[PDB]
Amino acid sequence: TPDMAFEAIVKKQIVKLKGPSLKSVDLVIQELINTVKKCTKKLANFPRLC
Amino acid sequence: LSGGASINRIFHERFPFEIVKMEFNEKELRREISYAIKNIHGIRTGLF
Repeated sequence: TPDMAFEAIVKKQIVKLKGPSLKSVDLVIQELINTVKKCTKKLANFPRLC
Repeated sequence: LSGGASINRIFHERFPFEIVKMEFNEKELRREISYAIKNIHGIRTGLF
């Protein structure tokens, strides 16, 4: 049985993890940018600084 | 003994025997094979 056929199919499946993985980074970026905006409401009294 | 009858002996008695005579030296042949399977694989792994 083709050793390389196994590898061929797997490599297809592994590549499919790029989507949900990049998405994850974005979901983190979202929570991070939300948090810096949450914190900086305590500095709102200074418009140019915030 | 005639020529043509001898030819039959060449074809069906000599030729087979000449073939049988070339020794495999299998122990050294088996080594060749084992080396061969490791080399096709090599940098890849295992099954199948």
